[PDB]
This record gives sequence, structure tokens and C-alpha cells, in this order.
Amino acid sequence: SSWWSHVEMGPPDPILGVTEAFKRDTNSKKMNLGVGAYRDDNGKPYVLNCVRKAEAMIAAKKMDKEYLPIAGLADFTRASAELALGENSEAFKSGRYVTVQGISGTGSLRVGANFLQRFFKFSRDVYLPKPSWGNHTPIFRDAGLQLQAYRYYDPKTCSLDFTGAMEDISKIPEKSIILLHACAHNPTGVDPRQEQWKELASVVKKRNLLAYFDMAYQGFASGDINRDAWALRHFIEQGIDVVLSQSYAKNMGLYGERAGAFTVICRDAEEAKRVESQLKILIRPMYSNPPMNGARIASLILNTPELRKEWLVEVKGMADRIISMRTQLVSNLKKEGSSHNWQHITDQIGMFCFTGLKPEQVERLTKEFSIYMTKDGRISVAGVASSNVGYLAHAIHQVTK
Amino acid sequence: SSWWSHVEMGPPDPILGVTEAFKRDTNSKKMNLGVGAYRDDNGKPYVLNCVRKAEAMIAAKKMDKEYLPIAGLADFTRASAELALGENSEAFKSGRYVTVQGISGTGSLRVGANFLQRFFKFSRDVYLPKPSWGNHTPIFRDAGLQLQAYRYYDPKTCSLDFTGAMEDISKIPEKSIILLHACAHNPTGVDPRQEQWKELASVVKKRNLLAYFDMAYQGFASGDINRDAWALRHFIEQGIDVVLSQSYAKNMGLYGERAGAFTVICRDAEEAKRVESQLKILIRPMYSNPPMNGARIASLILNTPELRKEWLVEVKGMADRIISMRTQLVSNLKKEGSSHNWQHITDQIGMFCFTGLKPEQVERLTKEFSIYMTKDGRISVAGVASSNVGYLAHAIHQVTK
Ligand SMILES: Cc1ncc(COP(=O)(O)O)c(CN[C@](O)(C(=O)O)[C@@H](O)C(=O)O)c1O
Ligand SMILES: Cc1ncc(COP(=O)(O)O)c(CN[C@](O)(C(=O)O)[C@@H](O)C(=O)O)c1O
Repeated sequence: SSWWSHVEMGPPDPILGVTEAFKRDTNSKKMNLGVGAYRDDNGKPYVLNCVRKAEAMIAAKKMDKEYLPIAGLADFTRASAELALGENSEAFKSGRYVTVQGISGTGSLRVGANFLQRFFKFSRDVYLPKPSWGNHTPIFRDAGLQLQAYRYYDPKTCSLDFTGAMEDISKIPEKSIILLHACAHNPTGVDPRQEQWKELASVVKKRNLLAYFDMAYQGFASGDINRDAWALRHFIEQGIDVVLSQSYAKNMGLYGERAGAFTVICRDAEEAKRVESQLKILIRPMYSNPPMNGARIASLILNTPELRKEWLVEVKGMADRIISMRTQLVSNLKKEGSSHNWQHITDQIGMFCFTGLKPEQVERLTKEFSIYMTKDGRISVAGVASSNVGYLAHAIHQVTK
Repeated sequence: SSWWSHVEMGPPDPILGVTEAFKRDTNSKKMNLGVGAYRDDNGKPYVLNCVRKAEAMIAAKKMDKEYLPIAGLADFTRASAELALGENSEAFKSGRYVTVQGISGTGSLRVGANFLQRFFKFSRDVYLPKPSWGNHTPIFRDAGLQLQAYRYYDPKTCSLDFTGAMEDISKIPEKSIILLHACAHNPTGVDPRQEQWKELASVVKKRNLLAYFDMAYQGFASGDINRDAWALRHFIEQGIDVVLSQSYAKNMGLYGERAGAFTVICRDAEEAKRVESQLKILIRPMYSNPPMNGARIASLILNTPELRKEWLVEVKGMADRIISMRTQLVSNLKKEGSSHNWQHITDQIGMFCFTGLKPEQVERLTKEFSIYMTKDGRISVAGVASSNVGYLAHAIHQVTK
């Protein structure tokens, strides 16, 4: 009877755990459609061109590796605030915001959730859409808050339950927290229409809810960054002080370098100055200061005009390509002879497709074809290339036949 | 009355907060002697030679940036386990250990403290030496445990209170947690003598305490890595299953890239397999997966024979140099005419000197001379170069005169 004899075997991650099993498969045809990760049209990991050149300059600069302030590299801190908010922004231009570099999206989410646990004096309830990014629960639940839900997807239809959403939303108790995904809602890929968005804006403002925005896909929903941040900016200009979390994992393909940011819209510059002090104190007994390489790559790109341009050409290139694969997917399905309606594939936006497949169908895809996706039926179309679109399609067809 | 109006201004970090103030000073003679950071003999940030070459190979390799498993890069994971444990080790050779890449030392400490909060069923008490690394409190206290103390320094003497230590230690309740620093106890730079260490080993084993080892300075205490890990290995071979935290911030000068590791000595390989599962689950709702660059730099050096050799030559070079500055310090003091006994400067080991200066003396050093150190009288001698040894010495003398 040792210290840890009582410690039982936990299960593998629901998403992350899929790459671990994918890795062991010997099928030379295996496809890893589970994590949200981008592959080029040869189905190879794609390290963006502006990333490769930003590395070379850091390199060339011969930089030191000294600890960064607890809140992160300032330029990166400020360049994100601005990319999230728009440069003309009154919030941004008044300096009533505090952005802290975090350990990507996940890590900004958690510093935030931990900020709310500690200073969000009006409620312990965080309302997540139905469904949501499976990690959002444990994020919030280990942080110390309570989890709730509001209706969002309509599986009979393959779209938003806008009536059910505003019924749940207009009834959440005042001063509660509501998580809303900026764009490329995960795992559904169905976002409120701008129209829908003005209405949610109203109810949130009216019920006085703390709006927490998750923006892990900025530029993946429409292929335009500014367009993808509309919703967030529409909120803030309606006078809603939201908190937000950003990831550069996907739009800059910085996955394992981990660069991301957590921001709070405050009342004045002075309040901003005090929420910062307190966020630092929270982050010091955590990991002390943040990972420098991603932060430095991102900043040089966000802040060097030509790198900023090259990056948007490349973000667009990525969005288009997912599109081309959606398209090509539905068509081989028809071609294979599927009888099913696959229109949601092409209708959905972002890196995934919320397919509808059941678990037995997922399970045989894995086992007869070496096609790994999450058991909720989600596949990452981001990771399909010109050369296995045909394979997936036939597989999807066989197990669906 | 906004969401955050009640949020008050917190104070700046006790250590980290010193670099922030140092930064603003305009004195062309300012010295930053507060964080534990290495400067070369020109008093410039030193990016080690094996680091610079390990970067070039990664570069050259054209590597991807795909997410790393939740526990980190395997090679790095395994190379640290081994650097901490020795290759002949029965623990290591039996595979009864689980090492997880963490967000440096701070970040491994916290995943660990959070592991103990969740599975350490026998106590909520962590005993820290008197004094200890100021961040150890909030680390453990935000994690959810209780803080206690055992006597360690003897300020009348400028050494260990070994009698007072074993009295407190032999009286800690059974199954409690005791933090012990591997080598280069911070902030004192006074370590148990090997002899002392065999005795502590006994009491810990005898009272059945969970020993948690902090090893942020491996190779800084004696200039030899294996020698610096004696104590930890002596423990484990006495049959004490400790947990440990490692930082590559200082011995590899990876400060802001953040590479570090948290390890648990378990009973069998199978228990190891289950503590891992559970550590992952704990880390997924935290920052999800860890920062890749430091982990990749460290691994290539730990695992490539010539990089391993070059790194130990360089670790030694660093240890010697701190020594040369201790030496040179005491001597300009004599030379300036100090009457005081400065023998502890040269007696103490690691990156610092626990000087004895009081707070008024610290305060005028900052203000008349632009010499920043922590208010506990700690200075980082690591950061003195051949060219300002004379400056510091005269300053120390003036305010001490
Ligand atoms: C909606 C949402 N929010 C936050 C994140 C966090 O991402 P990161 O911490 O790397 O910056 C993801 C990534 N979701 C996944 O791509 C996915 O396959 O769902 C995957 O990255 C994951 O980490 O689960 C996400 O989809
Ligand atoms: C005793 C101890 N344990 C853990 C750490 C954590 O370090 P890291 O998270 O970077 O890997 C430090 C660093 N202590 C300091 O150098 C110091 O001046 O005390 C400084 O790095 C700090 O972070 O406070 C330390 O001295």
C-alpha cells in the first residue's frame, strides 16, 4: 500500500486521445480527422510561409531567452487586443482593455475561468451552448465554477435552434456568465446569422450577463479576419464588456508553440490597470511567465506590414481549401451512390463537419478503414487532401450504405 | 458600478516585480541583481553554445509545429527522468517513474501541487524550509494545500540550523508532505552536508513523509550535475518515493522558452501507467499540451552525445564564473575598507548570496546606486560581471559603511 495505490486508470482524452490511437495504427491509408489540425493538399502539416520567415528574423537577430514579464511580450499583447477589437475601436483606442499572453486558447480560457472564480462575485454559473467543445466543461469545472446549458444545435434540422436559444437565454438569471463562440462554433460549424447576433446582443445586455467569448477560429469561418470578429465587436459597441480568449494555434498554425491571449473589457483605463495587477498575481503561482517562441513569431507577423499581408493571403488559402474539400466530399458521396443528404458538409463552416454518423459507424470507420474522428460524429475536413477525399467518401458511403 | 469595480490594485511581484522597476531606471550604471538570471562576464544574457547549435538543427530539419501529446515530447520526458535519476538507477531502469513535461519549474511544481491536492489523501500540509523561494507559498496555497514550516536557516550564524531542522522534522505528523530543495537552496545557498542528508533521509523515511524535491539548480551548486543530484538519489535508494520538479531555465538558460518536468516515483511500472493517465486529465483542462521549443532544444542536447558534453563544459564554466565573482566581491569589499565579515558571500553556493543587508540598506542601494535585489537582502551574483564587481562592492560598502 504505497502512496498511489488507490489511483485508478483514467480514460484517454476524447479528442487528443484520438491522435494517440491514430499514431499506433499500421494501415498505410490511415487518416487523422479528430483534432482540429490543418494539413496541406498532400495531407501534410503546414507551417505557414510568414511563420517560416518570422523565425529566420528572430534567428538572425540572435535573440536572448530571458524571462518575459508575467503578462507576456507587450507587442504581442497589444497586437492581439487590436486584431480582436479592430484599430478604430473605442475600447482599444481608450485603452479600457487588459490582454495577457496565455498558453494558447486553452491556457487563456483557464486563466480567465480562474479570474472569474476569484473575482466574479455575482454567480458561479457558466452557460455553455448545446453542444460545445468538449474541453470547455473540465476547464470551468476544475477552475471552480458550475456548468449549465443553453440549447444551440438542432440535429433534426442541421442548424441553429434560434427559438430554443433565445428562450433559454432570456431566462438565464441576471449577472450569470454565458460562453459564446466568436465564429466557427465547434463542433457544429453553424454560427448565428448577423441578424441573429443582433438579437442575442440585446438579451445578453438586457439580462446583464457576463459574455465570455471563445475565439479560437478567427479567419476560419469566412476567410476574412475582420468579418469573423464582427459579432464580438458588435457586442462591445452595444456596450457589453465581455472577456475573451484567443488562440493562434489554428489561424497561424502555431499549435505546439502555444501562443494565445486572455482579454478583459473594462470601464476605464484605470480599472484595466487594476485587473492586470490581479491577473499577474493569479498567473505567477501557475507557470510564472509564458512561452516566448509563438508570442515572438506572432508579434513579428501581426506587427510587420508585409508579414501581416502575407498571413492574410495564407489564411484565405486555408479557408478556401477546406471549402474545396467540403465540395469534393459531397460529390464523391453522390458518385459512390450515397442516397443520403450530405448538404450540411458544404453548409457548415470552419475546420469540421458535424456529420450525424452514429458511434457504430464511427467504430467501423476506424477499424475497416483507419479513419479516426471523434465518436460525436465530428470529422476534421481541414485534414483531407485531394488524394484521400475519394478514400474518405467511399468509406463514409460503405458504413452508411 | 461595473463588473470589476471592486477589484483592487495588487502589489508587484516580490522578485519579478524587481525587473519591472529595474527596467524603468535611467542610470547607465544600473545592475539587476534580483531574479536568478545568468549574465556573461560583460554582463550580458548568455544563450549557451549548445543551445545555439541545437536550434540550427531543428531549423535545418524544417520541423512541423503540431501539438505534442499532453505529457510532452517523449525524449525530453525520458531524458530528464534520466538526468534526475542517473542511468544505473533501479527506479529509472524498472520504469517505476512518470515524468510529464511542465511549464518549467514553476509549472511542474503547480501540476504537482494540483496532483497532490487531488490524490494525496493523507494530508493537506506542505512543510517548507525557513526561508524558502517566496513563490513556493502561493504555488501550494492556490493549488489548495495548507502551508507549514520547518527551521532551516540560522541568521546568527549564516548556516543551516541542523539541530532545529531535525527537531521540527522528527515531529511532523506522519504522511505529511515536506518540500526540500535538491541543491542550491534558494534563497540561502546553504545546503545540508551529505552526512546531514543521510540523517534527514532517515527521519523522512521513519515519519513516512511524502518528500517533494524542487530541482531548479542541477549543476549550479558544485558545477557537476551527478554530484548535485546525490541527495535525491540517495533518497530514492533509501526507498523513499519522492515527487520532483525540474527546471531547465537556469542550467540550460532556456528562461522564457519554459522547459521543465514533473516526476512521480511509483511502486511498479503499472502504477506509473495509472498516475500518468490521471496527470494528463489534470493537464488537459489547464493549457492542454506544452510549449515545444525548449523541450525540443533540451532533448537534442540531453540526447546527442556531443551536445551533452558541450553542455556540461558550459555548466561548469557558469559555476566557476559565479565563484570568481564571489571571490572578487569579498576582496573589493576588504579593499574598499569594509570592516564587516563577508565570508558568507564566498561560503554560499548557487546563483545568489543571502547577504544580511537590511531593507533601508537595500532601499538606498536602489536609489543611490541603481542596484536592484530583493528586499530580503538576496542578491544574484550570477549577474555580476568583471566590470561592475568594483561598483557593487563600493556600493555595498557605502550603505554598510
Ligand atoms: C472551440 C475551441 N476553443 C479552444 C481551443 C483550444 O485550442 P488551443 O489551446 O490549442 O489554442 C480549441 C481547439 N479544439 C481542437 O482543435 C479540436 O479538435 O477540437 C483541439 O485543438 C483540442 O485541443 O481539442 C477549440 O476548438
Ligand atoms: C528555488 C526555485 N524553484 C523554482 C523556480 C522556478 O523557475 P522557473 O519556473 O523559471 O523554471 C525558481 C526560479 N527562482 C528565480 O530565478 C529567482 O530569482 O528566485 C526566478 O526564476 C523566479 O522565477 O522567482 C527557484 O529558485
